[PDB]
Amino acid sequence: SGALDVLQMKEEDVLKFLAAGTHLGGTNLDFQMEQYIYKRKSDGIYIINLKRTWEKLLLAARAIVAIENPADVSVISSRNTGQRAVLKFAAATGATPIAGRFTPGTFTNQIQTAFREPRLLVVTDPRADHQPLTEASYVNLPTIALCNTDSPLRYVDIAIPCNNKGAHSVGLMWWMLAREVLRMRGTISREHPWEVMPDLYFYRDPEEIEKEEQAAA
Amino acid sequence: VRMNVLADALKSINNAEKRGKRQVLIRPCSKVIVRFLTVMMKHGYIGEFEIIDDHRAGKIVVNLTGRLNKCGVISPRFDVQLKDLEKWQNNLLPSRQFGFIVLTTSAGIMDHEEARRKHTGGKILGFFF
Amino acid sequence: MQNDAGEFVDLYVPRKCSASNRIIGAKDHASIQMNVAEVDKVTGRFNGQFKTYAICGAIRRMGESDDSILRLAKADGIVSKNF
Amino acid sequence: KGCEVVVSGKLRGQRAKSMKFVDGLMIHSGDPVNYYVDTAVRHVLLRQGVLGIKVK
Amino acid sequence: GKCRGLRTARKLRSHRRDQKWHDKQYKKAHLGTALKANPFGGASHAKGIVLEKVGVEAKQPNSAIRKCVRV
Amino acid sequence: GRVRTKTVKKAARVIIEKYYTRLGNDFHTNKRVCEEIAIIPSKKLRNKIAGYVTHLMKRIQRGPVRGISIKLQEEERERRDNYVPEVSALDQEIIEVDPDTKEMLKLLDFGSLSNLQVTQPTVGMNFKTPRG
Amino acid sequence: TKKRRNNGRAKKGRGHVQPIRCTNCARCVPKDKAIKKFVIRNIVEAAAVRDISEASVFDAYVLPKLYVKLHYCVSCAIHSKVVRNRSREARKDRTPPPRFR
Amino acid sequence: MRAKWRKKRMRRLKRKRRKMRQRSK
Amino acid sequence: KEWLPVTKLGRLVKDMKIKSLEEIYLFSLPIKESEIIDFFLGASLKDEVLKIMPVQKQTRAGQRTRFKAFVAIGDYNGHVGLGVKCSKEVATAIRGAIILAKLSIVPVRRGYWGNKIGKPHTVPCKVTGRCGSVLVRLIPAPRGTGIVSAPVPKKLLMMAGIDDCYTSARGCTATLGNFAKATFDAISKTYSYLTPDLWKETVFTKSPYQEFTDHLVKTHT
RNA sequence: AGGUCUCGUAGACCGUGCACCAUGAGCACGAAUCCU
RNA sequence: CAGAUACCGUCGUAGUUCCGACCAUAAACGAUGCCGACCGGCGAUGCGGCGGCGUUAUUCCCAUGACCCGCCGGGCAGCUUCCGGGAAACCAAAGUCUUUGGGUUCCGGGGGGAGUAUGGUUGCAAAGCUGAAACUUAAAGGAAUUUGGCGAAGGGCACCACC
Ligand SMILES: [Zn+2]
Repeated sequence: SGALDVLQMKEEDVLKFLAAGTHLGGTNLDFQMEQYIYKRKSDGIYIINLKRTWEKLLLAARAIVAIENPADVSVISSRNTGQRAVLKFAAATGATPIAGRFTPGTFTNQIQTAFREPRLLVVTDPRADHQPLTEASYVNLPTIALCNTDSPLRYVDIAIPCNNKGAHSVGLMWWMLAREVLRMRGTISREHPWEVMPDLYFYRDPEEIEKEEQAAA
Repeated sequence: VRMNVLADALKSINNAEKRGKRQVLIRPCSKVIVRFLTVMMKHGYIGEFEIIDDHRAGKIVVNLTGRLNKCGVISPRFDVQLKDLEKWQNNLLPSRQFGFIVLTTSAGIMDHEEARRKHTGGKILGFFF
Repeated sequence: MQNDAGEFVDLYVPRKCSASNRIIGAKDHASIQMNVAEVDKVTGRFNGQFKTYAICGAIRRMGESDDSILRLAKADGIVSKNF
Repeated sequence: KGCEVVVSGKLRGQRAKSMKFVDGLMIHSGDPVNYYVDTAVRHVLLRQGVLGIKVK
Repeated sequence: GKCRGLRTARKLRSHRRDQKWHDKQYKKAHLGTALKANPFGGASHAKGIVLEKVGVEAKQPNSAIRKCVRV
Repeated sequence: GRVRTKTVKKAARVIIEKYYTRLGNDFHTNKRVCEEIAIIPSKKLRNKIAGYVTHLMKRIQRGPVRGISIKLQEEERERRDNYVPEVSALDQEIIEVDPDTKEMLKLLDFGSLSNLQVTQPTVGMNFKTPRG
Repeated sequence: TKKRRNNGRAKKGRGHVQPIRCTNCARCVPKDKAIKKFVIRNIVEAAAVRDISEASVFDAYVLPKLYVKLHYCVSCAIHSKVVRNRSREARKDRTPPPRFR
Repeated sequence: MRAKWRKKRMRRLKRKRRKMRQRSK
Repeated sequence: KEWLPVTKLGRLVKDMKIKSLEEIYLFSLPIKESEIIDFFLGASLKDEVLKIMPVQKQTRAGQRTRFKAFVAIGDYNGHVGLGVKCSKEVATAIRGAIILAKLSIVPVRRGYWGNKIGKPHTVPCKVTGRCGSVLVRLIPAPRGTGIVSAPVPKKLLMMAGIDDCYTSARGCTATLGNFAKATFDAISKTYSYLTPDLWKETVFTKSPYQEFTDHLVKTHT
């Protein structure tokens, strides 16, 4: 995680960070999040670091590429903001997606047909998805989380500080997470731009869907 | 009001041990704590400890690892002879293989095994295991 | 475990956490053995070296295990020294 | 798909007690009880009393 | 165990003494009233003479009359 | 009180999920389809199924419902979230930036970028709502 | 057993408060324990305000209100349906009821 | 019976016992 | 009477790639199939009933009876467990009791008293277990003394394989379910007590699921 | 010069006690385990 | 009202108010003794002090009153919690407790008899403190789940209920 002179951001990742507004956080703070946040500026918005979040993406990417079976990463989103980027991430990396209404029996009930117990649990918000962590507690399951400054830190193992409110920041950082996973896997090159689009991970309201339908072809 | 210094020091380091802290700020710096922690280092339980000295009662900084369970203080200072120490390690010590009972003597401050080897008893201080 | 002869009496020794250094019970299912990867030194890809880490259930239920894993990876040499 | 045995009478005491052991599916109401359920009621002559059997 | 001091023991003696006087078996075993109220006078057996026979009834869950003598 | 039970609703659900092309809004036509595709013991239950399939067709024709996954409406979601537009709305020529964030980007690994435009700071931090 | 964290009142570090009376009855009840109501009212309701309006000397004459403060004992509060009991888990809610209209 | 009225009848019988004490010396 | 596993751990056990439950307790996988321990512990695992207790619930028409059975299982040189199941009839009560007891067994450690000769006889150290109001304390004893306690933790320690123990109790031990759960807490805490025997840093072997997840994904879907 | 400003109209929180209302003879109840 | 020297309504002596001489009793209850050390968070609140953008006592300055953003120490309290404890209700103390010992004062051994008799003691009086025994009883009690019954409350239903 950043120990090499190749595993940093060159010029463009911080540009996408500035474009998506990932540097803006919530007003209130947590008692575990003072080290991941630089200072507190005017109008009550905490300004977060970017090197530290980059190191968290590197650590999470190392955790994903550590196992050899791509089907043993279960990624779960119940909120509608990142429910499609989970499906595109599972399409790109072979993971197991859950999108909306996580039923309370996938990890602990044996007679159900949806009986899954993988190596890795990847979740989008500990504040909203307080439910899958408590059920995944009873199995030896690590937790990769996409944490906000107001999100409580409980049953967590790697906390990636981000802005999980706007859909652009979330879809961008899932796209970068998939990009790191395919980089350490070796499917894609490390210097050649493989960028098919970052627009494939962005979710939007149906009013803007109809507006784009009428504005475009 | 502060009455026993060693009792407060061992209560603080025991509370920070059970919570899980690594660095402990002990408020006073009486020399009996220094002798106790030298016994604890040469016994091998805790690691290195600092001492901050000033023109008043300074502080103690102790680096902890997960090798201490509970250290206690017997109050008041009971008198223990060599002929009665085995009853103390029966009703106080958790096992006969380990756990050490420190005591002050005329030849210094040490554990019970050194006191049995050098054939000298004295007043009690505390225990750890 | 040993005796005056020298054989190990205990059937197995239980693991300890590399950050917590307290023992984990047989029914503590919240204790995990999380595994991370090691990168190659020129190309930036996986080779096969692992750094297995373990953490207890009490800190995981407390939720301060993430800084423990961060300190463990800093002592291992994974996270950058500037950071 | 489902059966039961219902017994009653004088069991191990002076008071009357009934035991029923059910397993599976069984339908009470409607016309389909007529051509799916066969019931036999018989009297058992014991020494302390008379005992009944209900099978469906 | 409340008082923990190296030279406070007569207070512990007085406290244990008064708290022992606040008992029931120790109250009956160390007073003359309990021994003098015993008709046997601290004896296992005693002799006597019978004056008349009295038939007393039993308790309400178990209805009977018990034959007794007045000695 | 004319409410449908779970049996007729589940039956209509599965026959409208598995059969869609050979259907219609006419009650008699899909009633005859309910004769052909499903063995039914009764006729009042048949009328219940046919009326509920007609009602669900009128519910489908205004929009999708969350009970079925029909193949005619399927892959429309995939086409609708699988497009790529020309502009990503993120590689813009303008990015609007705060002075404290400029002090952050001064200290990370850059000194000054050519896509970096500054605002003046605000005059008052009256951000929290009055609650008491 | 203990029913509330407080004791149906607002006395925490005081020990004694000045008692008042009720309005429906004359029961002497302490100030912090008594339920108090302050409702804003009109002199005439929404059926008579028109008969005030066209049958008056002055046009656009704003009608005065009725400001009165009521203090009830808890028995006459529950009996006259001022406050209603709730569940044990739902008792811990200090917010007033919402006012849609 | 609550404790208050049995305390009251105790006070009444103690008062009449004190009166018979002063009138029966 | 064949076995069709529903867990990946059960499939990997039925593929004879686990030597013993030692590494299963070492990595602390959740055991949820009762037939795995039956596959591991064979003729050396026998049991005896503790108590049959009537529990009644009052309804509109009469009283509703329901029977709970306490059973304690255990191999006589190691793992023991306790299982409680409550049902209407006694047969499925005792069947669910022995099944749930085979679900939850724990490993034990045996230590010496003063000197170190032969195989151990007693607990390594003073361990305490609490639940409800019962206080159960296990104290090491010299060789040849025998288990001395109340009779039912005495027979539970006989199932434990522990030859000698010194036991003391406080409170209502008449509640045999609470007493049995408390002494099971006292026995099961024998690994959650750090002793100077285990102070080296433990080496980390690979997880068995990590070792044979390729075989599992080539076996099932 | 135009000559009804626009957008949907919970637009019901009028009220407070409420007549007198007591008692029930005891006998009449049982607790559990596994294959050939 | 069967009875009402009770619930209700009208009068109403002492008292309710102040001065002075008295008794020292409460659900005098946080039903939780005093001091001191330690172990999580958050948001407001009252005092005194400290730092800093801006607004106002009308446009410049100074520190002030009033603010906003934060901090310190004391105090009344609030929300969540697999820190921990307990029989539970619950408690950031009712925690640091079989792994039992920081210092110290008072106080209780099943339930009645009984806070009773007598003895002492203070008071004008009422009474206050100290305070038993004989004898009788296997229960008296605390927390909580399920049907019960409310002249308790909220949604409905019934010509075996009403209009
Ligand atoms: Zn009132």
